[PDB]
Amino acid sequence: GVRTSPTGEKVTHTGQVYDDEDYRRVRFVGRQKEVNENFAIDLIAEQPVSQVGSRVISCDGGGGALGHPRVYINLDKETKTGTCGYCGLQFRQQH
Amino acid sequence: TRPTVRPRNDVAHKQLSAFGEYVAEILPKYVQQVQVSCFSELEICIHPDGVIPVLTFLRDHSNAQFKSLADLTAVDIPTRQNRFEIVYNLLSLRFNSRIRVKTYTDELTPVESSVSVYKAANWYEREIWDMFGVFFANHPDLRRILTDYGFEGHPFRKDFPLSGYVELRYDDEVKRVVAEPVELAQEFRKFDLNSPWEAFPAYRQPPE
Amino acid sequence: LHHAVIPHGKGGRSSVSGIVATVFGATGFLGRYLVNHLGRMGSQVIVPYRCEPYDTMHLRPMGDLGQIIFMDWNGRDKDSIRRAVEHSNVVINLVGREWETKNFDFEDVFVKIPQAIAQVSKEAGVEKFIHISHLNADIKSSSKYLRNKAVGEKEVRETFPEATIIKPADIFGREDRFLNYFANIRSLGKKTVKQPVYIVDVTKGIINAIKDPDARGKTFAFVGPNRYLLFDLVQYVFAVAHRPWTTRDKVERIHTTDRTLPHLPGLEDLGVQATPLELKAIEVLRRHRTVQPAKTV
Amino acid sequence: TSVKPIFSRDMNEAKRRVRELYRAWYREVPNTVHLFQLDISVKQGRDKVREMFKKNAHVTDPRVVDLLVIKGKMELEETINVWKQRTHVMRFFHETEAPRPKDFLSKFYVGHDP
Amino acid sequence: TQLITVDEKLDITTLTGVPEEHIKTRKARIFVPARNNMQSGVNNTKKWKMEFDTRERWENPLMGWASTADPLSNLVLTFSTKEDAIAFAEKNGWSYDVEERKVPKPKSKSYGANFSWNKRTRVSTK
Amino acid sequence: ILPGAAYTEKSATYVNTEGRAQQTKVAVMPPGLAREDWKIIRALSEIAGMTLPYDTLDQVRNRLEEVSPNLVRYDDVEGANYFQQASELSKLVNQQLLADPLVPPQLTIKDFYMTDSISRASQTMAKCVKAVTE
Amino acid sequence: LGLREIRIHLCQRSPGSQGVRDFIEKRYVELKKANPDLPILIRECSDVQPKLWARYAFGQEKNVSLNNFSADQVTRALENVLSSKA
Ligand SMILES: NC(=O)C1=CN([C@@H]2O[C@H](COP(=O)(O)OP(=O)(O)OC[C@H]3O[C@@H](n4cnc5c(N)ncnc54)[C@H](OP(=O)(O)O)[C@@H]3O)[C@@H](O)[C@H]2O)C=CC1
Ligand SMILES: [Zn+2]
Repeated sequence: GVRTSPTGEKVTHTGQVYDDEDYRRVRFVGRQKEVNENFAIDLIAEQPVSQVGSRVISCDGGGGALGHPRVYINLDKETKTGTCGYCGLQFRQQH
Repeated sequence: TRPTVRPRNDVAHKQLSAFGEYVAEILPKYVQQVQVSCFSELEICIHPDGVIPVLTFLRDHSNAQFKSLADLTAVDIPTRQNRFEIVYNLLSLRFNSRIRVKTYTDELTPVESSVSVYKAANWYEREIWDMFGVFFANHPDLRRILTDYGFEGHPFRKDFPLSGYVELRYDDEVKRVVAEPVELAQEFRKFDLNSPWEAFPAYRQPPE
Repeated sequence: LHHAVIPHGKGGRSSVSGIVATVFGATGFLGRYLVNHLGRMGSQVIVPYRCEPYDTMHLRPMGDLGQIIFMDWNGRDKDSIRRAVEHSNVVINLVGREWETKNFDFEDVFVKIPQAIAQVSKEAGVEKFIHISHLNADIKSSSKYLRNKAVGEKEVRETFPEATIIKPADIFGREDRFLNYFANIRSLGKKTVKQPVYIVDVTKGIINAIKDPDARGKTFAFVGPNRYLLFDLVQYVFAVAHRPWTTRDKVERIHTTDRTLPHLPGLEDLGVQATPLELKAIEVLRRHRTVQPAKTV
Repeated sequence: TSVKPIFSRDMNEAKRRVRELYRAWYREVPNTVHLFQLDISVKQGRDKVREMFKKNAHVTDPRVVDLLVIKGKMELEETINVWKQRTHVMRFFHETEAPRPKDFLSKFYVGHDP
Repeated sequence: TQLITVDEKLDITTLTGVPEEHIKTRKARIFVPARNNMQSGVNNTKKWKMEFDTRERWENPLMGWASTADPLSNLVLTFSTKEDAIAFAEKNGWSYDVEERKVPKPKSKSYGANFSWNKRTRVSTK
Repeated sequence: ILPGAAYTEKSATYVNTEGRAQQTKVAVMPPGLAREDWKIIRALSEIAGMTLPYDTLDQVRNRLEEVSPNLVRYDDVEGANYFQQASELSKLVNQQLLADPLVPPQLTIKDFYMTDSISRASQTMAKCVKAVTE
Repeated sequence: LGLREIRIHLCQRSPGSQGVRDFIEKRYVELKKANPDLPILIRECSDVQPKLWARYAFGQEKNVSLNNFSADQVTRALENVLSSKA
């Protein structure tokens, strides 16, 4: 989900871009500014919210020992989904 | 406490305590403390006037025969007024044993050089001159051994910074490697790691 | 003033001097010591190079990481000049040849390219522009070097009106073509009077001209502290060197007396004490060794 | 207040050792400028010797000036024996270092240091 | 005899190799560090510390790292008493200043005071 | 405009309402070309040709002891006597009490979060004010 | 050109400040009534010696040690300050 400053410079997933009157763009003159174009904030928002029938769900990120530490997410608020603090996967109690 | 705990060696502890009493009563003129750790190592803390009488004794007594100088060390403890702690590590191949002879000095009091007892010490305490500034009197060739030839200060003192005060770069103007006051592009990040909770209650010091 | 160009540090290698320099002709004798003296303050030096990158390698230990940006350029390509100068706050010109070539005559090197650099530096918004003429630059000069360098000085002045134009007389150093020319000649002695200036003095003059806001639009004359006749100067060179490639335009400049311009400011008006040649001639000419000083005027 | 000496019992023997060390450096300096082929003069190197001796001239402790004579003899021994290169001899002359601001005003201009 | 009497003040500044800029312009601070109020443990408030005045840290133009020119920036010395730290600062010529040890004063605690008959020190919840 | 140091950017004597003089320490340095405040005033006095008799912070604090010596005795409340004499001087001029009731300028938590230039430039304090006003 | 402020430093408990203390308990008030627009800053401190600073025009300051003085000696030094005005 990359965008571009009016100087023609790519803005990172952090949001870093040099100013127009910043001299430090001269390091990319004749070379390239390397950004990653797979923004994680746009990729985790593509994941569908998981409907579950419990009140508390566990999440380890998938893969078991290959994921993150297993945490327990409460789902009592129906205003908001319950997000994994590590992986960002979100859950909703279907009732 | 079988699998994961280090097994205590009581026979060596008893033998090193008895030999420490032996050294403390043969040489009461110089021996200040004698202690044995829980992992069974004997430390003989002496007065610095007795570097040569003690270490010759341990080299030459028929019940000591510490014919090997394993290591010679200084330790800088700045809260002590005699901030440098000179540590001799001796090995008896005859009695299959190790002893530690510790003594003290500050920046201005010379320690007597132990090269006449162990020639092994000839570089080691020379290193103690280079790293700590502890002077050794009657040393054969006392000079720096590890630092650069124009080096100012003694690096293993604890008030000496991790990086120096100067750093080198090649300078094309004078066609020479030059020394300049040190600047780091990234400062060494000091981490305060010590937990605010007591870890070892056996080592608790009494309050004021 | 932008936050990235505020000076920080104590003026060392990892410091920030706030100087973003595009030094054209940084691969020469003057560019070597100028990029050295800039890189030790912590300056962003842009070196545009024409030559093989191998022949620029000696510029690389002169600054901290990312503090020298090497980039291609061409004298007849204004796009590369704009690509080099559009981030700089100072542009120093050091482009020069002692001989004219097949592809670049004295008018290309001294009139076309400095006017191009100064025009593109004017229209890109560069604050400071320093141009290096010669002290003996004259329209009616006997040598084509000094004629084209006077024409190029006039054009640089009329296209960048705030240009600090600097007149060195004759520069000596370890890589010079003044004392090393006399040591490797093994032409004669005439009534030619010269006052040669030392390269570190010229370099400190250029950096103090960058730092001085009064030096904008001025013309400086960098001369040595002692005027020598040419004959006893060359005899002093053969004396220090333990002794008993050329062109006729070079000979015309050797027999050109270094003119006296008292109304132009010098190294002392920038705060540089000019080093006499008897302090540094041994350092220059020690290499030619396999001494009473010369007489001044 | 009763301390163990190093070489000198008081400041008279200590100043004698300082004086012999200055003599030895003064004699050594022309050989140093020759064999290292330094770009300085004998007057300039002897002025640097005098500067390094007069920097420490405020000291009133015999043990401190004993250790200063010891370290000066180590410097001289590393100079007579060619153990230093030209770089180590010329590190006394801070040639590539820019002059520091000395007054209040230029130290105010360049930064935060007192 | 083999002992001399030196009545002078102890000064080793010429021997420690330290440049004069980092002797006569630095302000040593002798202090017991305050307890981190994130935590209730007191094992870091046991000893005396000598730190120095912080100097300029600037942004590295390449990476944004914290570049420094201060060699004494990371130098924290640990002392058992206040007088050891003062003797070590005076020995090295560092101009110092000393904060006194701040202990927590003895509190008066009573669990029964949570349930008084007439005093305001009742708890309304538990 | 003369850019100055803030309280985290200078070692600086402040005195509380009970007379206890205290000192900050330098935590970070002032940003950009900003400087410590009395450094600016002293550099101005050297430009103006009326140079003040101090160069470093200790000499400023010697002057500060000369004007009142309790400003250099840190974490120390000095006792102040002579309430009788100040009260006898206060009985001289009979200023008249107004009819306006005592209203403090801060009545609710709304008026707590922004009082000075650091708090008004804060986004956290702005979130606090926006939270307590809704 | 004229006196601008007076500063009196003293201790609370040292005996050398005693007469200075006896100057303030009796003779300060009719002093301050006589000089209503002159700042006479009394500064007590912990273990300072007594002192009388006079600041004149253009930053000039004179310094009189009031140590161990009686109240009459403090009065005479202060009226020398008030009458001099250098
Ligand atoms: N004594 C002296 O040397 C004096 C010199 N000056 C002037 O000072 C300047 C620098 O002098 P100096 O160091 O001796 O010069 P050099 O001969 O040592 O180097 C000049 C520089 O200009 C570059 N250059 C030359 N011609 C061209 C061209 N046609 N296109 C692109 N780049 C070019 C060279 O690059 P590359 O390496 O690719 O060839 C080199 O980097 C010159 O302008 C000279 O006229 C003035 C007075 C005295
Ligand atoms: Zn998860």
